[PDB]
Amino acid sequence: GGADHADAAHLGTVNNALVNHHYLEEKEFQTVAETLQRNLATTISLYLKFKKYHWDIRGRFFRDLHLAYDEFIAEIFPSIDEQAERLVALGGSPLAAPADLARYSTVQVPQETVRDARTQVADLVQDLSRVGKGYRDDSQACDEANDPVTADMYNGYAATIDKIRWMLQAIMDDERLD
Amino acid sequence: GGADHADAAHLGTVNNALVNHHYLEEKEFQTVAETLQRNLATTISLYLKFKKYHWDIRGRFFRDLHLAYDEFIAEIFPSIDEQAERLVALGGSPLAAPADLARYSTVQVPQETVRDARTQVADLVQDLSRVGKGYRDDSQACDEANDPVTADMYNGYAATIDKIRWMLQAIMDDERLD
Amino acid sequence: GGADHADAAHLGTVNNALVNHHYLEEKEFQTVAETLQRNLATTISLYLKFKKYHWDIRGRFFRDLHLAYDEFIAEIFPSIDEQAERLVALGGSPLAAPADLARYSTVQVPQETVRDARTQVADLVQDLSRVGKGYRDDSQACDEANDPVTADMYNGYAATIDKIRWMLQAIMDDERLD
Amino acid sequence: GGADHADAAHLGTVNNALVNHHYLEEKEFQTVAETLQRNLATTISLYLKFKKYHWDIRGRFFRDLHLAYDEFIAEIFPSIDEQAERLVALGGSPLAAPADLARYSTVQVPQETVRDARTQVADLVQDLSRVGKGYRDDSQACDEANDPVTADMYNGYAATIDKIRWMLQAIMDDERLD
Amino acid sequence: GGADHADAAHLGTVNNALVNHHYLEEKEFQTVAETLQRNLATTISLYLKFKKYHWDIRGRFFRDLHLAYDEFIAEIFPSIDEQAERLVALGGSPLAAPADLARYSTVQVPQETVRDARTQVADLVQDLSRVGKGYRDDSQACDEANDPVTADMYNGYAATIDKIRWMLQAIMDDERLD
Amino acid sequence: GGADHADAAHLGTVNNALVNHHYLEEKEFQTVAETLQRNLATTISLYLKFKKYHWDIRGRFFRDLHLAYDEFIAEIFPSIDEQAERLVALGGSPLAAPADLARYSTVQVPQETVRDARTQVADLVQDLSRVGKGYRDDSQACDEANDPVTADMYNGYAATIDKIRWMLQAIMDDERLD
Amino acid sequence: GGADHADAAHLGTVNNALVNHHYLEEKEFQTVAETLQRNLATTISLYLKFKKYHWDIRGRFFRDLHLAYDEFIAEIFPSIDEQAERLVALGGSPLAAPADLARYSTVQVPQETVRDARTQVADLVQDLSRVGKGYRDDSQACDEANDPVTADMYNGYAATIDKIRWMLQAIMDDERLD
Amino acid sequence: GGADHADAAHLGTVNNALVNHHYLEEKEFQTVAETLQRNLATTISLYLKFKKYHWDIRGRFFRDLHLAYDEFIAEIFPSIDEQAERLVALGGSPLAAPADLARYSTVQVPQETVRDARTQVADLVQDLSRVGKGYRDDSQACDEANDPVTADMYNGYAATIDKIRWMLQAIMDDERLD
Amino acid sequence: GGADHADAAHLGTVNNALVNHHYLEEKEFQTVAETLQRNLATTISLYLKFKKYHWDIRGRFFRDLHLAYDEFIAEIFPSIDEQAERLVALGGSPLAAPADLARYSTVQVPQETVRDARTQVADLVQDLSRVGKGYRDDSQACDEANDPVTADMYNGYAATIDKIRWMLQAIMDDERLD
Amino acid sequence: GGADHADAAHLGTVNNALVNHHYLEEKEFQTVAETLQRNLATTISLYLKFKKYHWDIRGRFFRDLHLAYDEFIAEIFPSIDEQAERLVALGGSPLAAPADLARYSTVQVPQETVRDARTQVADLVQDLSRVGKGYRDDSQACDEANDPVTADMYNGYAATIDKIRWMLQAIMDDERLD
Amino acid sequence: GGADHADAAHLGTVNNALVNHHYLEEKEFQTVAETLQRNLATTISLYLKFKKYHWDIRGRFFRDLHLAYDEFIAEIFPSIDEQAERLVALGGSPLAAPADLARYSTVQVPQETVRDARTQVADLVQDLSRVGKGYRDDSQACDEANDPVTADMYNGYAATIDKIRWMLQAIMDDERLD
Ligand SMILES: [Fe+3]
Ligand SMILES: [Fe+3]
Ligand SMILES: [Fe+3]
Ligand SMILES: [Zn+2]
Ligand SMILES: [Zn+2]
Ligand SMILES: [Zn+2]
Ligand SMILES: [Zn+2]
Ligand SMILES: [Zn+2]
Ligand SMILES: [Zn+2]
Ligand SMILES: [Zn+2]
Ligand SMILES: [Zn+2]
Ligand SMILES: [Zn+2]
Ligand SMILES: [Zn+2]
Ligand SMILES: [Zn+2]
Repeated sequence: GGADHADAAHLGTVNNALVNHHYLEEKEFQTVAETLQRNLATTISLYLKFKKYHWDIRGRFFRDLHLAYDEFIAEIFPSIDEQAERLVALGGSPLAAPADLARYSTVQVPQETVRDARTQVADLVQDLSRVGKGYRDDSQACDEANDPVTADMYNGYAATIDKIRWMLQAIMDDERLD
Repeated sequence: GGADHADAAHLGTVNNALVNHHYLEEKEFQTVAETLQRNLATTISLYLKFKKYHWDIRGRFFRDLHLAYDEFIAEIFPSIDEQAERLVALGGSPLAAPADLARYSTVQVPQETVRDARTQVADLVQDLSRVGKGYRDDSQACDEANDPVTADMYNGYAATIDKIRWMLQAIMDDERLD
Repeated sequence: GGADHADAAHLGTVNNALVNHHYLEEKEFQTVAETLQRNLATTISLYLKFKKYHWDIRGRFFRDLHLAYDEFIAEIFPSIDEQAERLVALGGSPLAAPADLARYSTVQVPQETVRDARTQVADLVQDLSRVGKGYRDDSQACDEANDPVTADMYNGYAATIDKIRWMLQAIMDDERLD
Repeated sequence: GGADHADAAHLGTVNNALVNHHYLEEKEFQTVAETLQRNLATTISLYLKFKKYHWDIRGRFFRDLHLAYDEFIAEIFPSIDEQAERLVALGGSPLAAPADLARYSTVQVPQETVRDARTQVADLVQDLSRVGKGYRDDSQACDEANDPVTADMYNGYAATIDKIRWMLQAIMDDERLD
Repeated sequence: GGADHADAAHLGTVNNALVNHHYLEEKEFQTVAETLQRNLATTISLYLKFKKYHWDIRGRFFRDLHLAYDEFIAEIFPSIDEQAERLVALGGSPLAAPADLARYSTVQVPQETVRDARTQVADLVQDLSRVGKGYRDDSQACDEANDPVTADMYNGYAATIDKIRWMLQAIMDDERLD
Repeated sequence: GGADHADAAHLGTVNNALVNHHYLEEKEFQTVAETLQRNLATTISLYLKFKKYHWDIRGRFFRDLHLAYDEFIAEIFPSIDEQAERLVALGGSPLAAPADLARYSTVQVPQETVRDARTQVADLVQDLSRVGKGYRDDSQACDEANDPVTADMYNGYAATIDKIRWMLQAIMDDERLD
Repeated sequence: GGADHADAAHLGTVNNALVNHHYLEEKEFQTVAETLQRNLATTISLYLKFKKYHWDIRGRFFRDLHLAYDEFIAEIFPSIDEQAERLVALGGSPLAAPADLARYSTVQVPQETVRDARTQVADLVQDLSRVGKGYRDDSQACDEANDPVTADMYNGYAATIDKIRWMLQAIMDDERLD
Repeated sequence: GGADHADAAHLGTVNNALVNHHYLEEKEFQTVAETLQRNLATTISLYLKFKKYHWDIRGRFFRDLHLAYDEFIAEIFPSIDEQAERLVALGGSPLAAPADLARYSTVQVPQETVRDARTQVADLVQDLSRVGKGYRDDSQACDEANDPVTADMYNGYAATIDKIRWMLQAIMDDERLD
Repeated sequence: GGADHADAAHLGTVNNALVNHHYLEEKEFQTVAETLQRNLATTISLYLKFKKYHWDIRGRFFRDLHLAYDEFIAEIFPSIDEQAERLVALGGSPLAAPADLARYSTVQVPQETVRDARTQVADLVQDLSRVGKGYRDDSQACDEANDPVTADMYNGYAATIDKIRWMLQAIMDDERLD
Repeated sequence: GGADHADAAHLGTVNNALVNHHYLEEKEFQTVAETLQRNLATTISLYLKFKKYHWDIRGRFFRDLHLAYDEFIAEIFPSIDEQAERLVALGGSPLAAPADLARYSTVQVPQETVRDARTQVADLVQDLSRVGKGYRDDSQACDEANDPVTADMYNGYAATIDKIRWMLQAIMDDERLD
Repeated sequence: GGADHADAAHLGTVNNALVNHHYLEEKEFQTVAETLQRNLATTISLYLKFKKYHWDIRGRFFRDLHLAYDEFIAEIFPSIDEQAERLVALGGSPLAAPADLARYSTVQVPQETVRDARTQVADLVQDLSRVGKGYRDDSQACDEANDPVTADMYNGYAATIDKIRWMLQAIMDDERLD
């Protein structure tokens, strides 16, 4: 299935003899675990991206954005452990190495210094549009895979992402922001 | 659709060029937004009604009810901002002016001084029966409209309302309460 | 007198036989109670207005104003219960239904979506100028009516309103704010 | 003057050579100090009375009143030290011995066991009517004696007493309370 | 002895070779341990009974009793772990399975729905009379068995139980409570 | 017996039909209740005395003693309610009126202004010597009367009083303190 | 008027077009603003003076005074921002540069090292006598100028200053303090 | 008597003229004070020993024991000041110098590095067996010497020590712990 | 030396006989003390300047800067007492009178009302550049003078100042800020 | 220089005209910035590695290590922002994208599932040995480059890393850990 | 080397095979470890000495010194664990047995009862002069031994000790203190 990279129930290793997918069938785990690993990688990447833009912003919107990004991080950060632990509970092993983040995240972290407010905000709004829709879609997929438990987690994460999206989109809805 | 009064995505105004309904189709937004504006108006109206009855109660059940209403307010109050912000996140604009509260709320706030414990409690129980069922129904409607995120909010609000309903209904289940 | 709408000491109802105006003469109560009901309605209306403008603001001053309005609400909100309870203590019954808010408030809550920073701020500054002067005048009136106790409440509320006024007026004292 | 019992500025004792009435003339101190000693004695007596009624109440309103009296004590208790220290600051010496409490308080503490809810509440409402009016009157007297500072203290204490009065009066406004 | 059911020092099992009765002689342990197991079972049963009556109460004393029972639980709950751990420290093994609770508790948890305030309160007062006297008697027994340490625990638990008893007995000392 | 003034179990009044002495025999209650009423009156009197000396101290030890007395009050104050409630739980009714404090307290509250550090401290040390020994003796008496529960309370109060005694006695063990 | 140095409503500068005196007439602002600027300068100067004496005190009263001065600072410090912001709210601009502090304060900060307890305390008592009377007088002046709001602030500040005065005056009322 | 080393009531020194044994006879003080000085020295020594074993433990039980010892220290540490102050209150002077700790403690602090889990735990269990029995015995001795107050302290300390003993003894009741 | 104005070890005054420079040689103290007095004066002046600019800012960056300055004050304020107390510990006496602040500070507090954001920020950035470099240089000087202790303090203060500098410099790095 | 990848002072971009290296010469910045970017990347990588090992550990040391890793994260996590912000303050731009973490970190985050306690711990101890020595060396380098401020940060981070190293090394110093 | 007594890296024992001196050469460890063991012993001894003097002080400076010593303990106490753990992290084993404290501490704990304020304070000032200089010297030695990390710890401890020294020295700089 589509989550082999995150599946730990079939490993040829020590201290692994009991690992299983609990109440999920194999294909159901594959569906759910693909979502959890992707969203975990995406969340960690949003932390890193919000931090890089918070460190790099300059100009007259510095206080607006520097502080906002830290508030947004505070909202999303607890979901890192929550998503990873859910995956573990279902018989997965979460990936968090840089190369794995890059492969599985739907959000790319900047390698350049972006000083420009509009450039940062527009980039983040595009990211959050994708991530929020992703959580809505992934909630429905999990529920269909007989995992209402993970879906419930995603419903809350989507609400948070959708809120952050609104705020950022509002800031940039302004022709005076160059 | 049935939420035109709450829809902000089509306004002929400034700083509005980016407003949209995110991952909802137009008709889905109409369904969800009608619920959010109604429930927002209802919640604010329940705050005002619990306060007016808390200010006006007299007689030997004063402490019982004066204090209970404040506890109930504390439970429901955070949902005002939550519901309004959800609507905003979906491309709506929440109405909160007195005339709009009166139009869209399913709960009417008293204009008279009601001293009588039974009169207050029976009125509130009828309100909470409607509001709790409303949140259950609205959760199902939102889920059907591809908005499990708003539905999830409503599932928690219904639990709270249903709890308050029980307590009030219990108090008045007594022939010695005139 | 001018506070009949707020006077509960003469009602033909149950559990009301002890209600009186304490140490105030009837005309003194009328003077004081007119102020308390008006200011209560105005305070609740300022809550609703600050919230609607906080929900509706867009553009590059979003963080400035969205956050400021919530801070201002936090400052004024406790006075809702304080003013209502003072009225009750003096033998009044506070009005809080939407229709009563609309009738007695000196502040109107918007029915339209106002995205524009300057429009919001200028409107609020005009409101706060009236409300702050209102509390100063009402303090003097209460003291003259032999109610230094209510006057003392109003002296603190005026200080808060006058502070908020300054901040908002400062933000808009700028030709670069369109 | 009428506060000789509370005046410490003229004592024939040690460590007293600097004691004076600060910015008050002698007659102004006499006016203000009579109020402070009386209200101090009254406040301490209300603590003791609320406690004795809280310890002695029985019957089906036990929770209502037992808990309410403790809440009321919490509201009034800080004024004991505040009133005493104000008197000291003005060159007085506060009296707090039992015999002095009995002489100067406007509230009498019960010597009998009063089990009856109505008896307790009616007694307390009569006390609080007198004490609240007393603080209003004493505020005006202090202001007239060029002590707006003490008056300001009294304005807050009156508000608290008047609130407690309302609540107790409301509880007993009920023919079903025997 | 009379505590064989609670004695763990003589078991034919693993990881038990060091278990002993510390400074108590065997017969002293038997005396003390009979008290600890009984009181543990009784305490857990009072938790369950206070909860069932808190869940089941209806009528006009709902707030009085619903809230009081939770307060009483908060007072007694810490003694569950304390009593169990004391038993363990003395070389016992506490019983907490339903069948063991039923056997050793001096308090029976209702199997029926008791809506009636008086029925609940009278039942609880009879229980608390027995339990409070039980702790006084058990304190004396422990002290006589050279265990002043356990006695000291019981002296505090008795004070708490005796307080709760007073409050409940006071509420029902009223012919108007049917 | 010697506690008739504190005994509420035999009153000809309402809402008193259930009052009893719990697990104490009548003579045991008389012994214990005499101690509780006396110590309650003494504790309240120590509050009032520490406050009067804290308000009245002058000279170069002002900070030492002004602050110490407040710390000592904080230590003893909770025992007021504890002792009163214990008496109530045993079928007594605590006396707290000024005349009753004066009659039953072993500590007299000053009616004069005592500016002198040594005079205050020496007076308090004599009081605390009596009160601490009183609690030790009263603990033994309660234990002998089959009330180890009240004795346990007194053991803690004695420790506190004995600590305060030490500190005050240490301060005055100095020929340079005039 | 007498507050031209503090008046910002007539400046020839940017971002100042809206500045006004709110509900005060020009002469009323002049009266009130002279008081606010003077008291602001005085408060800041008392902070600096309490700190310099706290840093410089030596000898056997070190703990008494070192700690007391910090407590007194904690009491007065919040009034710095409060007084400055009140002035701003009324259309003033507060002065806080060293030269302005020196000009407008009624309290002088020492330039020498004062080790001597009595010298420090006597100096501070003279300062606090002036400052406390100043706040009483300034409260009356503000009320007469139709600014009960500022007067109310001053009534609280006077109470605090008068308390600190008492404590310091008490410490030095002692011939054994050299 | 057997506590001459801890007795301060007979010293030929300054500032000692008031020191006495309060309500204890000389021989009673000797009995009680021998216990307090010994237990003080023992408690301080247990702090030092738990710390040295917490600093020195190595191997696979590092987290178990490193963290447990700190928890145990937190439980016993407050008794250092409590025991010392009790001794002072009774006219003793507590010894805390290294040589005095070594002489009077019943627990020896290691001078060697003990890496081995079993060696540490077995040593501590032997210590805690002695110390817990010591507090039980010392409680009985104090009560017999007419000091129920100190006995009460010891009853609580014994419970704590006996709890720690259980936990440590449980950890080592295992043949797989080498 | 260059710190005679801050040196208290050679004064002809009372209570000064023990004052010395601890482990510093005279010339080392002179070096270190010149830095401490200068930095103390500078820190206090930055408090006053941040406050004056926070009180005086107007225009559309009001929230950005008004709030930022208060945050910056919170970061630097604790160093006032720390630097003064370090000087005292080394045998100095800190100067804090207005005239001394003006003489020794490297930062000048405005005497005019500066409404303009850019003017304020550019002024502060120049100040913070000097102050941050000053702390780095002063750390090296203190370490060379055998005072690594003061140097360590300065290393932390420099980090804070350098952070504030960055933020302010970022805000003004914008041609749209006039 | 060796920090070109982290240097932001020479960028051809917007809102960058003021960026500089503060009090550091160019070569000094290069030295310091190479350390800050490397240590930032290493710290973030240690977060990710501690989390992956905390998510993946299985077997009988699960609680030991799962909980320890979270404690270690809590200790190191604040240094992420601190190190990044220091770099920014010096005219750098921190890199945090996955590819940049991988390039500049001295710690590699696992891509495989490591269940084995010893494998995890030995890997981490090797990492922490390098990182702790790295901070010591980097502190010396920064001090030599005239940046005692950054060195001071590193001195604290080294202490933390060295502590964590000890604990982990202790756990694995055991032949019974396979 | 001079720290053999504190060196654990060469022991012939279990669970010690990995112990080493991290990034320090053997002679560097010897230098640093001699300081850590000495300062650990000294810190623990200052705890014990401050406590013994706090328990033993009598006379009119009782409150001054009793409370001050506890404040000073609170400042120094955390350094006990910090210094011990640093030693452990470097491959040492801290000594804390009484005999080891006595051998390695630079501060002697009294074996006699010292009632006299001046005697206590003068003794402590001599101790703190030595200990503060010791930390300054030891910081320099550690830095020279390539351990800036330990030096940094010592720089903070010296500041604390030097502060306490000042306060105590100030108290005794007074001929009226006998
Ligand atoms: Fe009730
Ligand atoms: Fe902004
Ligand atoms: Fe003193
Ligand atoms: Zn699988
Ligand atoms: Zn639409
Ligand atoms: Zn009327
Ligand atoms: Zn007089
Ligand atoms: Zn057995
Ligand atoms: Zn009786
Ligand atoms: Zn003007
Ligand atoms: Zn003796
Ligand atoms: Zn010098
Ligand atoms: Zn560069
Ligand atoms: Zn070695």
